[PDB]
Amino acid sequence: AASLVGKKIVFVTGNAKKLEEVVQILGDKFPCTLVAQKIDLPEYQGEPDEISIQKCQEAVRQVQGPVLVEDTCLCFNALGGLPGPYIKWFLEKLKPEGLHQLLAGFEDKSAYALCTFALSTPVRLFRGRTSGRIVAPRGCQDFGWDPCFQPDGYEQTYAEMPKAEKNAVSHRFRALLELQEYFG
Amino acid sequence: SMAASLVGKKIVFVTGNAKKLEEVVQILGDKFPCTLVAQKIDLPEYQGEPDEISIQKCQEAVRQVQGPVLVEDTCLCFNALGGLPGPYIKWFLEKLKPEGLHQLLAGFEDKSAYALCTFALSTGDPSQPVRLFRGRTSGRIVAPRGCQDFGWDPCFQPDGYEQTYAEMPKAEKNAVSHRFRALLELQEYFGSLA
Ligand SMILES: O=P(O)(O)OP(=O)(O)OP(=O)(O)OC[C@H]1O[C@@H](n2cnc3c(O)ncnc32)[C@H](O)[C@@H]1O
Ligand SMILES: O=P(O)(O)OP(=O)(O)OP(=O)(O)OC[C@H]1O[C@@H](n2cnc3c(O)ncnc32)[C@H](O)[C@@H]1O
Ligand SMILES: [Mg+2]
Ligand SMILES: [Mg+2]
Repeated sequence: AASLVGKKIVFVTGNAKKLEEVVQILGDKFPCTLVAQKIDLPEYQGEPDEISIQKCQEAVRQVQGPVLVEDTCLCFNALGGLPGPYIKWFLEKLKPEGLHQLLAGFEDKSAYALCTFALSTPVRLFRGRTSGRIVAPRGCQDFGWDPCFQPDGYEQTYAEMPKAEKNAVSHRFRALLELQEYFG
Repeated sequence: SMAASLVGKKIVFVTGNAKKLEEVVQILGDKFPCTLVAQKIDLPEYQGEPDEISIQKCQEAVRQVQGPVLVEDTCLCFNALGGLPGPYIKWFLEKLKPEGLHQLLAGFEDKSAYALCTFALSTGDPSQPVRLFRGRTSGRIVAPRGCQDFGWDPCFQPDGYEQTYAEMPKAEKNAVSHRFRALLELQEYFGSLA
């Protein structure tokens, strides 16, 4: 915790859009300095905690310096929290349009979006979560499942929202707030 | 090649799934030139393609057991969903049950599906390669029929048959299953020899 002050932290992720968000959802005065190195890291099957812990332990082996990773899950309550940690693949095969069709046989259109950051130099996690409902796609297409996730309290999806608004209310925000709050 | 090295020897089928073991032992009769010893370890599986998952699972089994080793992974793949849930079928069965796995295709017209079963065999030496053996049955996902004995069987009706895996007597399932097709490749491999 205190050890990482003013240090360099290699943030490892291939995803340009999430990195771009993570830079923006903080700034001066985040104590450390981040450095993006794109590496396509291989994730395990199971629970987001276990996955994130292991994903981080994998990054440690390859970078060896101080390191940070993250995982995002889109979890449908109708489907016991699935696709959850496998969302990436469902998005690859179905796209947002299809993700809505996936719940066509269920009344419960509700869901939640989970974001789990993992840190190393004993691994520590920082979790953020937003509840909502899965709808027919509305808005821009340039970032994953945003078009079909309508968060609770709002009449527009994450894709429709101006990035500024999303960055204030999102699952990522919730997690990043833990990360920042941990230092000071 | 490794066929020669493993013939007559002990191979450890490392799996946590007993029903799956029960079917392997009833498919391979007294007709197998090697001896199977089940050892229950529940192994972690990577995300990705079926082959690379199988390979890696084996290599993990190799680390924990040290002798010759056999592992396997089963997939249930819906064509409407581009081969999903596929290798992550466990977790969908676990949450949705067969009734739910049907409902999953409710808004999709295409009910066609296939089950893929991959076996992965290693000698024990981690440096030389893992040999793979697939089999795949085709069918469609239907409203659950039969009896909840084994996993997703009630909702899978194979092509050319009018009843589901669960409705079939276990003897008929073992004559036509994805796992039978894969163990055929394993028995093809051995029995190229004498
Ligand atoms: O580079 P890494 O860090 O490994 O990230 P990834 O691309 O593999 O992505 P994940 O493992 O976190 O899986 C989440 C999927 O959901 C998408 N995603 C993640 N966060 C999102 C957000 O806030 N809004 C929309 N889509 C998001 C992203 O495109 C991925 O396909
Ligand atoms: O991998 P191991 O350690 O052997 O045990 P497992 O239960 O994790 O096995 P899988 O990875 O193949 O998971 C596939 C899921 O589908 C089920 N399954 C596997 N073969 C099946 C079959 O032939 N008929 C019905 N269900 C099956 C099984 O119970 C799992 O829930
Ligand atoms: Mg990822
Ligand atoms: Mg398994």
